Amino acid sequence: MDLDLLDLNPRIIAAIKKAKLKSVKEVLHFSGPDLKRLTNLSSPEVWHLLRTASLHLRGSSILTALQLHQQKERFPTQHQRLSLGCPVLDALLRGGLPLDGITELAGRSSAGKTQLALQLCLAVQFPRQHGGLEAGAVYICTEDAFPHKRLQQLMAQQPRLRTDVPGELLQKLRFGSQIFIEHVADVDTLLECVNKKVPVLLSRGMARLVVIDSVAAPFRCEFDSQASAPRARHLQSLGATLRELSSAFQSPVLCINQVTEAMEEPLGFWDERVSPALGITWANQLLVRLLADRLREEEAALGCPARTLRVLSAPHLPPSSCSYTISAEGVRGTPGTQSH
Amino acid sequence: GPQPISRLEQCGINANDVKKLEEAGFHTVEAVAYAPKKELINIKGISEAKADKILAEAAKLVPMGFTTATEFHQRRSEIIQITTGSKELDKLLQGGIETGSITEMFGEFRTGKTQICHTLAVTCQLPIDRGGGEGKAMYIDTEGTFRPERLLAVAERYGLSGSDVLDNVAYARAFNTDHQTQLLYQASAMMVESRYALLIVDSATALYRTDYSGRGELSARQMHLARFLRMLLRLADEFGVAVVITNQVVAQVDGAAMFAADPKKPIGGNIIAHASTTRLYLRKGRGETRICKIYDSPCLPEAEAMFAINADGVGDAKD
DNA sequence: GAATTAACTGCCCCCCCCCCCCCCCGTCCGACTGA
Ligand SMILES: Nc1ncnc2c1ncn2[C@@H]1O[C@H](COP(=O)(O)OP(=O)(O)OP(=O)(O)O)[C@@H](O)[C@H]1O
Ligand SMILES: Nc1ncnc2c1ncn2[C@@H]1O[C@H](COP(=O)(O)OP(=O)(O)OP(=O)(O)O)[C@@H](O)[C@H]1O
Ligand SMILES: [Ca+2]
Ligand SMILES: [Mg+2]
Ligand SMILES: [Mg+2]
Repeated sequence: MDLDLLDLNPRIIAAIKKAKLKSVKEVLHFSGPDLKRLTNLSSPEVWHLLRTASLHLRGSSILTALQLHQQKERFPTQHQRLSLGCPVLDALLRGGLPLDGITELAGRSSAGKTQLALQLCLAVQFPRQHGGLEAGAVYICTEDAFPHKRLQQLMAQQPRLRTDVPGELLQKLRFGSQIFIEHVADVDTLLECVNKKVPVLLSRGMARLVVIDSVAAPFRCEFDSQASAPRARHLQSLGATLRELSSAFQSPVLCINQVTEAMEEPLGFWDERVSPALGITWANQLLVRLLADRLREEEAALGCPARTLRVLSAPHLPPSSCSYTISAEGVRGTPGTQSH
Repeated sequence: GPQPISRLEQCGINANDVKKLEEAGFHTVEAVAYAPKKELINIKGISEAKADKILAEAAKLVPMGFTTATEFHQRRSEIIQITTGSKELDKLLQGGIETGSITEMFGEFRTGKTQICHTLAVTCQLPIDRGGGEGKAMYIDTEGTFRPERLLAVAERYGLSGSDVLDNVAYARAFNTDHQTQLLYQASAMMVESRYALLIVDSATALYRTDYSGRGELSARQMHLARFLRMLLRLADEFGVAVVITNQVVAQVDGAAMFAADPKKPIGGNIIAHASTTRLYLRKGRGETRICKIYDSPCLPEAEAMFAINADGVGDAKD
């Protein structure tokens, strides 16, 4: 259906037609011996066929790194960033979340993950100059009900938080109508949702941000310590699908994760009391891994809770940390607190 | 790809109205399909008839079936907040205890985790005007600590019929974790026949301390607790009831703690912390007064309040 | 006396800092107090 335009000899295309090969993806799916036995023809013509199919699929532009560096507008994924709404957090993240790959947020309960997720959901609708993407967001609740009251309070207090942006266009922004909420209850339900509903929303352009309220919640209620292989298969499939969608539509994916204690009797966590859940198979699918921690009254006997946001690993970010507080306006980082 | 706003005229609209919608900030069919009706009709010169017409055009043109935050808030804004019987606690919780969510109270020993449950079991039958929920109550017991004479005192305090209150509170006793989980299917069957407004489990994690013991049985215990909490969440979401559970405490016998005022943490690990929505921490006060503190909440700040346990139930500290 | 089999034990190294009280068992008398 598509290999017809390729230059070739009639014998090989007749063999392809007799062998029921549809597109270049199908022929690249099979290997050397498989194609040789299917077409029943010599090796050099198979090599020529593979070369021609590869040249058809790709291999046109010689893209150097100067084209990546200088041409800012040609490759937004390498330069454009999604701001977190607070200058201190953006400085810690050197601009914000990347537009490609998966970003993980992990921590214990009552740490402030949902507040950051809501702030990122609101912050995506700003124009590109103000650190937004001029699009909506998708929220997938996997554990419990969505906090509508807190979202309404944040929307009401939004003019107070965005002090730098002048407020003439703030009233034009319709925050409520550009946020989509979904609910799931099983691992299979979440897989079906990400397979079917999410691409429809991203392709048509309603939203350019995907948030999962708790990826670890469905997986902790089905698989025990003796069923690691099916869980690994499901995690690999979900990660592959999410990465493919994010790369295709240039939409950041933010995943919220839970933690489990060390239970001291590796992966880089030597003296840490808690570690991200879902094992190492899930950790291989991510790009930037964060961690939000709260020191309890033992260290928080000073009057107010102590919250620190830490960077665990990233291809372009040193391991750092800062501090932040949660108020009626949102999440704000404490100035002059970044650690080196 | 997205369908531009320049497609509306083929569906039965003139250039003037589609332009009027275009310069209003909207630029595609997808944006206007989910747009609120009042925000669509608040523009001067826009009639409701053509608004409904263009909404129908978008609905038959735009793939519908997607929930929106404004619709989610304006569709479920009739939630109910049951009063706890104490003005200070109602003020601290901003009206009381919400429905469709799980609220847990944890504390030590003689704190008021059962008196509060009894008071809620009584007050949940009040009319919505008086601060109730206008429904029955379900009490699942695991320690054999249910006293109807405590409900009678509250029913007399609020001027309700003594016999009627004891007829609206279904009771059940659990002897193990399997029985406790199995009772939820019967609860689901019963909640269809009538209308319920509250469900009480006391205590949720009392039996797990002794049914599974040691490091070897930790994983099975955690998974069983997670499945039980998932079933509770499903029930709360489906029937729109208020689920209140109670927890216990365990000591911290290591030297990390330094404030030395008997450090203690709730049991259950991370599953019970993540599953529940609002967590309260009750501690002993001077005399019969008690102090309630918000431990975790998605839309509330941590604070403190003082109440007391009286002959008529949970109330306010006397002067 | 000895070849042969059977039963009990063992697998290991990091925390050296120091605000923090909390709900009374005080021991009891002076005086208030309302009845
Ligand atoms: N005005 C406020 N409104 C809401 N929360 C506030 C406010 N002030 C402080 N907070 C804090 O915000 C926190 C919210 O916790 P949050 O829901 O983010 O926790 P989480 O465990 O990360 O969430 P989830 O389990 O839903 O992922 C509370 O612990 C509360 O102390
Ligand atoms: N009629 C009453 N008048 C005054 N106080 C009362 C009355 N009945 C009970 N109390 C007090 O209320 C408290 C009851 O504690 P409660 O049964 O609520 O504890 P809990 O948290 O459920 O404990 P446990 O962990 O043993 O289940 C006690 O301190 C008791 O003195
Ligand atoms: Ca929670
Ligand atoms: Mg949160
Ligand atoms: Mg009790």
